[PDB]
Amino acid sequence: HVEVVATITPQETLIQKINHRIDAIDVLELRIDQFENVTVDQVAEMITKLSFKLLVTYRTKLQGGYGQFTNDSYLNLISDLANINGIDMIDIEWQADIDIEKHQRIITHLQQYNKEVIISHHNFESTPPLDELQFIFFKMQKFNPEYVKLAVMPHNKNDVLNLLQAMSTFSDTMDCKVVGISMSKLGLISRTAQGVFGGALTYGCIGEPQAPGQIDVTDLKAQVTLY
Amino acid sequence: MTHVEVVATITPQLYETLIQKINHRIDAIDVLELRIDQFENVTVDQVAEMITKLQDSFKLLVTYRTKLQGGYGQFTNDSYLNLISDLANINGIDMIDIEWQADIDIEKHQRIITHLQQYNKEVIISHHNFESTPPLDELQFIFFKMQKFNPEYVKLAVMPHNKNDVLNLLQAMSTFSDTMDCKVVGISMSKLGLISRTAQGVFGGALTYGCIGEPQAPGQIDVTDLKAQVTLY
Repeated sequence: HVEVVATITPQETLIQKINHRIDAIDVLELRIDQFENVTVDQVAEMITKLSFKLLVTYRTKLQGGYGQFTNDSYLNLISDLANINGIDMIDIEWQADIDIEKHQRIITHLQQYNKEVIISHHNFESTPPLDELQFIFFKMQKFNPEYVKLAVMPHNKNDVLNLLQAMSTFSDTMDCKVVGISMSKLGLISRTAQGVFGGALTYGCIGEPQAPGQIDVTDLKAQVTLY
Repeated sequence: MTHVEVVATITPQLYETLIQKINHRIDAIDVLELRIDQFENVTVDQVAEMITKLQDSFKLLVTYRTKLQGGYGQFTNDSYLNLISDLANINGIDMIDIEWQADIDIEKHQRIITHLQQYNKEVIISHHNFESTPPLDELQFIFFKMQKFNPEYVKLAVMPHNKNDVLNLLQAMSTFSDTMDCKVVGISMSKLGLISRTAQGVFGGALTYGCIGEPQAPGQIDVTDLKAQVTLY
């Protein structure tokens, strides 16, 4: 079934709002890229301050995030994140010009620490043709991660169906979990009916949308319950 | 977002709660669909009395669904077309539903449709397949032939067996929407196809069907919730 993720970007009242939606949350995603000079120590201090799996995500500015870290400092942060026991899922970004081996090295390491890995790719500018979508999913699942995630910006209805078709076909073949997101309200359907098409994770918000098209996890939960 | 119209399907008998249930949902109903195939020997006079018995807040759609298309209507193909054709004399009707299928007398069908339209009636040509969902190309072809009669709406309901069947139905309707100068209604039945009913407006659909009490077709939900769903997308 589809798990509902609540995306947060902290730095108490937020704990007030979380426990409020505790029944709508299967996964809490602690975005950390919004802190300057983040350390695993700081992260670990935040987590210990928090029924749902815990996902830790560092989104590079080069992918819609606010994170300003080199490929090396970023990669090492991902690897170090593995030490925190309270972390169940870690998000590592993908991009063709990536140092494959190194990535595969960092991923196997995270899994060695029993962390669920989510290889992700974002494109806030447009939605690649179906074949390219299916392809990007392919490259990302080559590192045999727990989840493959692909968020893309639609410009028309077909961009939405294409994202849906790609994820659907994928969930029908691969032994890997898939996460497809067509951003904006135009793509809201990808978020609410994610389970219908084989999707394993759907992201909502805890107040204000953390990404284009997200709705409150309380509503998102109600929706996922319908389909 | 979107401008889809929510339709409420009812299948009453010749003979109050109902009329009250309808008024309790007046803000969720853009169109009231009065099915009439559930009437043994239903007559145009009987229907007209029911229509009068029903407001000004919504359009009136009368639909005789033949058994060969998942309905209860057992009327011959001739008693059918004469019934469909005589529904034009009823002033209270805004929309009429006429069925389409491969083995149709094209000429005869066009005559009835032109007739209904000349009587100021919007026509909804529909096709139902409760068995499966033809391939994408097939779906599009079905929409292509139905719009050949130049109705106000083309409606195609199919039964999915997988995710692709749902995507094809959605694709066919969306492509029809970007090109044809005619309103389309695409429905992928059962729970598997529910997304087609709720996000109907996102992909070009003009109508989405719901119920007041129990589902009148596989996949329907209350019009109040459907209304809320259409408002969300």
